[PDB]
Amino acid sequence: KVKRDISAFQKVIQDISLAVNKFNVDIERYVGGDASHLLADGNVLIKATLDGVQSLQNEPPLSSMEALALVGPVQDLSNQILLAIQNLIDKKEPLVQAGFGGKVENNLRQQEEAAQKLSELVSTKVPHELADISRQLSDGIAAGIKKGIDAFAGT
Amino acid sequence: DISAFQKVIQDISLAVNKFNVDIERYVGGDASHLLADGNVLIKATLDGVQSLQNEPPLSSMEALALVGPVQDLSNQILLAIQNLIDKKEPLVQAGFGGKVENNLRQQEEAAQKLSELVSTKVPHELADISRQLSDGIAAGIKKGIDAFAGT
Amino acid sequence: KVKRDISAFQKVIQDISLAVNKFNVDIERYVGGDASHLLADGNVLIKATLDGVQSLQNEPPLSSMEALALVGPVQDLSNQILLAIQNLIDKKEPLVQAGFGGKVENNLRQQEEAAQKLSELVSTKVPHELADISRQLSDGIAAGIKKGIDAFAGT
Amino acid sequence: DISAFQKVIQDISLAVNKFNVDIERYVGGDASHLLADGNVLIKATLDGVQSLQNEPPLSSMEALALVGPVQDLSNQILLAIQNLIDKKEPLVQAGFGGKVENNLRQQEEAAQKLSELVSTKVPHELADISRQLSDGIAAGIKKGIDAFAGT
Ligand SMILES: CCCCC/C=C\C/C=C\C/C=C\C/C=C\CCCC(=O)O
Ligand SMILES: CCCCC/C=C\C/C=C\C/C=C\C/C=C\CCCC(=O)O
Ligand SMILES: CCCCC/C=C\C/C=C\C/C=C\C/C=C\CCCC(=O)O
Ligand SMILES: CCCCC/C=C\C/C=C\C/C=C\C/C=C\CCCC(=O)O
Ligand SMILES: CCCCC/C=C\C/C=C\C/C=C\C/C=C\CCCC(=O)O
Ligand SMILES: CCCCC/C=C\C/C=C\C/C=C\C/C=C\CCCC(=O)O
Ligand SMILES: CCCCC/C=C\C/C=C\C/C=C\C/C=C\CCCC(=O)O
Ligand SMILES: CCCCC/C=C\C/C=C\C/C=C\C/C=C\CCCC(=O)O
Repeated sequence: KVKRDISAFQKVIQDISLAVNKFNVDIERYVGGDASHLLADGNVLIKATLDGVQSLQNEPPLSSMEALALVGPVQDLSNQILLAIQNLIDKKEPLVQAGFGGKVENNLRQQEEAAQKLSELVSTKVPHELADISRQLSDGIAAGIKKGIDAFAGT
Repeated sequence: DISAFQKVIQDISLAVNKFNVDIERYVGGDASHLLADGNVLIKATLDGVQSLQNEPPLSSMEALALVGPVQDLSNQILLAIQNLIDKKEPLVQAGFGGKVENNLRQQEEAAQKLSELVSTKVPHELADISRQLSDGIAAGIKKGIDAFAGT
Repeated sequence: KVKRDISAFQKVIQDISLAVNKFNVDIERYVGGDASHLLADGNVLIKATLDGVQSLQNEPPLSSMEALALVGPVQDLSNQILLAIQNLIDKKEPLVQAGFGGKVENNLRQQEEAAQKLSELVSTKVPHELADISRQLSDGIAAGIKKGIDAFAGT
Repeated sequence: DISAFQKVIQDISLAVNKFNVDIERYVGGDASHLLADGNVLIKATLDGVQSLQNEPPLSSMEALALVGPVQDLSNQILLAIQNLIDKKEPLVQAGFGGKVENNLRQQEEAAQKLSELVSTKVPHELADISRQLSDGIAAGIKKGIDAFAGT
């Protein structure tokens, strides 16, 4: 316990990664029909994201060293989120034909709202020396979610 | 066809009643299962928002057919909130007071989204009673938030 | 605009200082009788304190340089709060005789609660290199408020 | 002697009514005076908690004497909350949405302290109605919080 125990931050990353990866597996396996289980995966992901905001609210700021140590796990999580979004977009045809396009749209709008809250929280923990890269990562994920929102809009 | 509304009500009822089963028999110790039950309930609530968002408003006949199930669900939610408050002592002793507070804040936000959406779907003849039931739930959640605050 | 604009933090300090100083002047001028105006001064101080929590919630962390620059204004504010508390305690006799001892006690308990919330907020903004001195300043103010609570307890 | 209760009611009524005067005639522009009005109202509310904390419970006859003034005050608070919501557009255009949201969160916390205290003072014969009025105010504050969230 000499150093910081930044395990709170690592746990949030892992919890979100677990939710993303379950969604991703299910979206890749999906080849048509009822998509309720995908919406439910999305809602476990929203819960993980909002759990993060609450878990980390009262944490002290990250040092440069502490934040640097999280750059790897955060870039990995970005990569995973962006891939999951692409795999979702890839399944637009079966999803829309099954009558789930709107519902997916609506889930994505809730993902966007939750991601924005978590990004905002993160910006209150990162030291200035990592503020630009952290914002870049957050913007990438926001742009990915918007791509998904745009793909399912009007369906 | 109003099966979308009946499915939401049933899914939330499943989750509320499972929570009531577990909280009534909880006397102390680890409460992770109770938080999980609350998570399922938030997910059901959000699934409801996503499901009903683009449904057109209910006719007086369609809404009337939902009155029984809705009123029962209201009563079950009010019971869940009171049961939770009743178990504050063991939950706080177990170190779960802050977790319960945080989960209730998420319940409050999800419920508010669903309530606002419901108010757009109900016909005027049932608007005042629907609002009364929604307000009771919202106020009850807040009373739970008050009970666990600072723990 | 090149540097941080830490004016949000300075405004909170000034707003609290304004409320403290009005209370202090009124407590020193008080020599008996109705003390409702003192309770009202205390409640302007509670508002300033809670306004601070809300104003600063979404700020990014302070750098070492930024936090260092606030050490002076924060020590001055501590000095002012501790003095006000002493001047309040000094007036215990007329306050108690006027029937205001409980009410002062209750006001102080609300000051304590609000100061705890603000201290907690401050701990989420200070970088580690100033975390011990910031905690020491916060503890000093808490100990002062407790001295006042103890003086008016049971009255 | 229940003058302490009458003074609290009058002080909160002064503040609520001043706010109603100002919000009803507000059509846009700087809203700093409206926030000041809200600040006075929070101070009055907290002054009430501090004042009544140690007063013993009300007899049925003492509480009955407060029913008129309390019910009027309830109605004025519900009006203030609706009036505020009605002026969301000019308040948000003026750049005051977040300030209003933050002030309402403080109103909510102050009101919850005072409501909890009141519930300890009211005799049983008026407990259910007192709680109903308190819940309506709490839920109304929350509806204002919802209206200004994210602005
Ligand atoms: C089936 C319905 C759709 C399922 C959802 C589809 C894909 C996953 C979507 C979005 C990713 C959501 C949340 C990512 C969470 C946190 C990163 C942002 C926080 C930050 O930047 O700090
Ligand atoms: C590269 C910055 C270094 C660490 C960032 C700090 C904290 C993040 C740790 C936990 C928060 C949980 C998930 C992060 C969500 C999305 C990626 C972060 C995007 C951002 O950066 O907003
Ligand atoms: C560990 C915490 C778990 C506590 C869970 C117990 C109760 C949760 C309380 C309320 C949420 C229940 C249902 C939400 C669904 C409908 C109400 C909103 C719709 C409306 O009103 O129109
Ligand atoms: C008793 C009058 C209300 C009947 C209106 C009929 C149907 C409402 C439609 C859907 C309800 C769906 C989810 C919310 C379920 C229960 C919470 C109380 C509902 C409310 O009331 O918000
Ligand atoms: C001494 C380190 C620098 C601290 C600066 C950070 C935040 C202070 C600025 C604004 C907050 C407003 C008032 C602070 C109140 C009491 C002194 C700070 C106590 C602490 O230290 O908790
Ligand atoms: C009738 C009673 C009048 C009040 C008595 C006098 C003073 C109240 C004392 C303290 C409350 C004032 C300020 C708290 C502000 C900053 C400290 C934040 C805690 C921290 O950052 O560490
Ligand atoms: C009709 C309710 C019976 C009146 C109870 C008698 C006295 C109330 C006690 C204290 C009054 C002081 C402050 C609160 C004032 C108004 C809000 C509604 C309160 C309520 O409704 O409690
Ligand atoms: C700019 C924001 C200003 C908004 C102000 C408008 C309305 C504020 C609403 C409610 C607070 C008013 C009074 C609190 C009094 C009584 C409730 C507690 C006692 C009880 O219930 O028993």
